[PDB]
Amino acid sequence: SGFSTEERAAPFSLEYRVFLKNEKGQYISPFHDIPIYADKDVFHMVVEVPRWSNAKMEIATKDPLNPIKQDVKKGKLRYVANLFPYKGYIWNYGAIPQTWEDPGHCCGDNDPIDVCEIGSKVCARGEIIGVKVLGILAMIDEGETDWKVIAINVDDPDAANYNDINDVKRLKPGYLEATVDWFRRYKVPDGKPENEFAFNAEFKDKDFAIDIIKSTHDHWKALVTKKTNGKGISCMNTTLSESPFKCDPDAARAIVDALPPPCESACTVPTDVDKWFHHQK
Amino acid sequence: GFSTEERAAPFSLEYRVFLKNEKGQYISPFHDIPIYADKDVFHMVVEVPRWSNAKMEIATKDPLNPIKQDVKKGKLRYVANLFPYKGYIWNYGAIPQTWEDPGHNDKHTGCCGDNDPIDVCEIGSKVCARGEIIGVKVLGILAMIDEGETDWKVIAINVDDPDAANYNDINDVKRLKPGYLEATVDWFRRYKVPDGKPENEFAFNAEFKDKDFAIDIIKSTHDHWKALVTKKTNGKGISCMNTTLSESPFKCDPDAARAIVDALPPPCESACTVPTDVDKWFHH
Repeated sequence: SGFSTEERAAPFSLEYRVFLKNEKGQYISPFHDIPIYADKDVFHMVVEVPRWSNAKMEIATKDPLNPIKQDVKKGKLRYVANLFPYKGYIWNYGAIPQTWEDPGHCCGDNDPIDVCEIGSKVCARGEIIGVKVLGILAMIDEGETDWKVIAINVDDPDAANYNDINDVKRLKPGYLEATVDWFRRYKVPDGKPENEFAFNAEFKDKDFAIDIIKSTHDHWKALVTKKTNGKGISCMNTTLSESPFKCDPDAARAIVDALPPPCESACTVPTDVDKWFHHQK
Repeated sequence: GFSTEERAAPFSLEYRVFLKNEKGQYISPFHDIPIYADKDVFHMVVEVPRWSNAKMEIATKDPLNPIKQDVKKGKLRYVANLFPYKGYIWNYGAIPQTWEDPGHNDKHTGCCGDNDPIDVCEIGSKVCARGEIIGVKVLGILAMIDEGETDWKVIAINVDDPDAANYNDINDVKRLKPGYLEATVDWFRRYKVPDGKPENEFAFNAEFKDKDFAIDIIKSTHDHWKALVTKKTNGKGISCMNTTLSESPFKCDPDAARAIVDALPPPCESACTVPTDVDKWFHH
């Protein structure tokens, strides 16, 4: 185990918020307060969306304590289209904490580095896991570059057999190809055009991914130590001791409890979240 | 319209779903639902909702033919997730009052019958509930060869689906839902490969015959079913007990249906756990 969750309000409502708590029950920012490494050569990944889900959940980069909230497009909650034949998110999508794609130094998502866990277990939202990195894919998302790290849950029974991109090409054939297809097309059902890829849409190996993750971690270091412009990101955190933005545990308590309490009945998700979507090809 | 009486805990070994008509009297989904819902619209009993993994189906040999979970080798059986699909990529079910009479072969295949009602794949957007009764417009048929038997897979669409009007034959599917039929053929070809049995091949070279051919097959199976439910052909255990068919020897009064249902563990409030192995993929 390691971490726990504090949900606030009903899932899929506008005030639904997922906050992360350490072992001691103290609130923490998933974007700042979770050490990038779980053990040597194992990264923490905060899981934003479970595999085969449709809600677009993500770490609120600009809200205090960086809770996981549901993306909003024009006052209406965002869901991801079911791209035929896939059901929504075909991996556990999430972010590696303590990493920042600096929009300066576009070439910048200004979000944590986005991660695709490809193991068999479908993880829960807000669940913190360890992953061994396996590769990276360089997507250009509407004029900004958002890196997609390919990794696997270190506790998956076969995590030993996977150690670089070719093991994915080998033991789960077509997984990378469908990854590329999904990232290329996920914005087309809104009319908006396809997405491009650097390196001619090929997957770069593990060491290249780790170099990029280290780069984003240095960007994050500079960010959370006041050394580079905070550029709109809420940096409030409860653990970083060498940071100006550290705050007392009860500051986090007050920021959470000032929100609607956790709910019991679950909202009914619209029936359009079940429509397919095809392409002619 | 119709209602459901789920009995025992969902996904346990003794879980059974019975169907009730407008008045709460129980009926068999295999005998008592008219094949036609309206003119040229077929009733479909939904056995498994889209993107589910349990293999549920009408118990052809239990009394009143409830929907129960297939059991293969002492363990309740679920369907493996064929990459890139999540389980059933369509509302899978059966057309009632139809029987794939075994021993009787095919002018268009050679082999004999599923010994089930004719199997149906509904392709609308709405993901239907288990035991829910729907109306469908038939649109085509596929002929799978399963172990020396012909397994007919009818392709249809919910007649109440928001765009059900635009669909009237197989080419409308080829046009408005591209890649859907190809993935259908692939899916039926590859399941149970994660359980070792090899792939399945198809008559007509894995092609879909259009609607008139499908309706020929469906009317054929309905005639076989008539023969079954009027004792004209021996069922070999297929339960013909029913509460409405007036031309039937095996019809039984509503308190018989009451007694056969109430003789089961009552409805549940907790839920059994579906394994995380139901979430494992399977590739290539």
